[PDB]
Amino acid sequence: KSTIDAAKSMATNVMKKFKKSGLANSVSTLTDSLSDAASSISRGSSIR
Amino acid sequence: QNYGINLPITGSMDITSTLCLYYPTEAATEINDNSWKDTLSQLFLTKGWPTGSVYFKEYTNIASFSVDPQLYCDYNVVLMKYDATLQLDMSELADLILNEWLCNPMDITLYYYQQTDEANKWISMGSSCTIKVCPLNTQTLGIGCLTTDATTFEEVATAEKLVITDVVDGVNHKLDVTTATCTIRNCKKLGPRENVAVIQVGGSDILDITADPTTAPQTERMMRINWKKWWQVFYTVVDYVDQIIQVMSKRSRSLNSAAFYYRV
Amino acid sequence: QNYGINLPITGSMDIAYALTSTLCLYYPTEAATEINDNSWKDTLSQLFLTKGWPTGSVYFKEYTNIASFSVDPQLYCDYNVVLMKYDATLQLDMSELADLILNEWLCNPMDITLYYYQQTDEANKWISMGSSCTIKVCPLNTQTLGIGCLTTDATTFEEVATAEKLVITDVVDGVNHKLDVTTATCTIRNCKKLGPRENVAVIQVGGSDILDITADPTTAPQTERMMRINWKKWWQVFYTVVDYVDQIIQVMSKRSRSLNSAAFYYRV
Amino acid sequence: EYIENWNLQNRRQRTGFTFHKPNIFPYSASFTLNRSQPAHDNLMGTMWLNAGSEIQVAGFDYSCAINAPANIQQFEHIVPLRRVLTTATITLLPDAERFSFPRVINSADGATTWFFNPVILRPNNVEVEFLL
Repeated sequence: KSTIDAAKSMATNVMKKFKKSGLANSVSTLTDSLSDAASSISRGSSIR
Repeated sequence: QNYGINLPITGSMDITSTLCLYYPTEAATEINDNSWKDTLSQLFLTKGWPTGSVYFKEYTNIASFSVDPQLYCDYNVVLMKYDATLQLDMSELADLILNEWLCNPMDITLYYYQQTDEANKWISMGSSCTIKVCPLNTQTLGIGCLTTDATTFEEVATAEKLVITDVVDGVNHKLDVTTATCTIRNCKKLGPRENVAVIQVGGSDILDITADPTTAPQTERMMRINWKKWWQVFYTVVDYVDQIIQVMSKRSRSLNSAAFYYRV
Repeated sequence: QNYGINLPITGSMDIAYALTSTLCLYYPTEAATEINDNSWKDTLSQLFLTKGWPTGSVYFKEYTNIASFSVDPQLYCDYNVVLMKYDATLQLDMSELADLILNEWLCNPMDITLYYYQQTDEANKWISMGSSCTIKVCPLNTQTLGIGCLTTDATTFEEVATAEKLVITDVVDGVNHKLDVTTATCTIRNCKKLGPRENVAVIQVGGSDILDITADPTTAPQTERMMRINWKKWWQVFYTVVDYVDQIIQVMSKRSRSLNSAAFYYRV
Repeated sequence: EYIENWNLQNRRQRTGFTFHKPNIFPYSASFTLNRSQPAHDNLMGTMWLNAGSEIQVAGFDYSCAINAPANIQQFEHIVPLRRVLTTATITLLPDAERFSFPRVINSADGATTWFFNPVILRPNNVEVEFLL
């Protein structure tokens, strides 16, 4: 219900902050883990 | 939260920062650059440090660095340029910068004194401090010196910017100082400090952190290295910083846990 | 026979068990100048002969000044002992000489007039040997911009050694640098510290011990291959190091690179 | 019981011999290396003693796996039996009390010995696999 001009890329301005929140880096960490899982056989199962 | 008790902990067998550098002036004098601190800041960034929280402090001489010593910083690496002259001064300086000293003041014009435990010393700092002593019989009478005298005393130190004095204990002594020039605090050592690491440059690791003769307890904090140029030392410092960080721990007094347990 | 393929090896704790080893001794000058004889070598020879060691097996190569001995120390011999005459003013060079000739450095050469470089691990150093080395180094940030030094010329960098014959720099890992020396004077090689060398034993005759081999500040160990004795007449030093030369020999071991089984494992 | 198992191995029925603490493991106290220096300033290997009715294994490294990938060093050790067992109730204690004190041990070729001063950690991802 905020009807004012200069209503800029509220989505993207949101995105600028969202792309640094803990959930994001954690998701990247999760994908990184899943990647690590697919490479290491020449090193033994290092994940408990 | 629950301080002030000594409450046994259980366990099992299944389960920002500040890096802080002090340096002698002659070094930067040999360097002849000025933006250098900024350069080493960039390098500490590259090794993982936040930009704009690392501080370098500058002392003119180790004597000067001895008086009013104050370290307030998460991780202190203190360099010392050796000299075959001040071996006592450097030993007792590393000592004062290795321990936790429970200290109280003194007035040597109105009482006698003593040492009551082997972890007790009399520390003195000032501009030109030169202390004299006279141990006292059980009858409070002087020996080889008289409470009325000030010259038959037994001299123990001389114009040393700092001194760590110790005597045989369980026995009283009347002293001689200049209090509007020097302060002498009665202090008790308690534990080792984890916020300090003393890198000596030049020399052969000669330190002794106890007035105890029988042992020369060498530890993991009194490190040594050689030099031919200063940037050499600083590069060794910055690159090898991680193992040093692993040596020095967070200040066990600092954590909001030691409250009302002789917390700093 | 089966080489270079590291396969496990079965020993046992079940069976107890009931010459060609060549000492190769070096020595400095003022010692000799005080010895005042040209047969001392022969006396040492005959003594070693009586001790159980062949005649013609021991050789004496002499070094003149410590900085002179720093270049090209190819100490090729079955067992090597270096007696260094200590200095209270020349220390760092002794420490780095020990470091070099007691460890094994596998190094590749560089061309600093062209390439940037950067060290890799806490076991990677830059050895620099020759006549008169004057290193010039200039660190860089991530896109090749001078930091405390100007890359548009050469004379504004930060020197780390002057009037040195042999010096081994260690640089902050993970950053590129510009480099200059006079590449007609001395040479720098990028060495990886592969593993300790066991062919050599260095003993010092003079003041207090200073020796450390790790450029690590925290770890300043005292290995066994580093020994120290006092002196006021070099004769007794020689005589004595031959009196206990049995124990010295038992301390060291055969060079783990020339054993006919160290084939395809870095020098054989 | 024993005459009974006799008459059973006569009558072609599944035989059964119950036992308390059987001495089934043969005696062999030997060690194994994965990496060896002729002077032993860099090693990686295992020791194990299997005596009476128990086995004690212990894998050791001098580098504590610092150079190794991802700060992990694996260790394997297998034991086959010459006679299969049944309904075993095994006990498993993580340690090597037998390999916990500084030793001087004879090399494989038989001319010199080597040193051992270990310091104990607790093993992680311990997997015991009873395969048929």
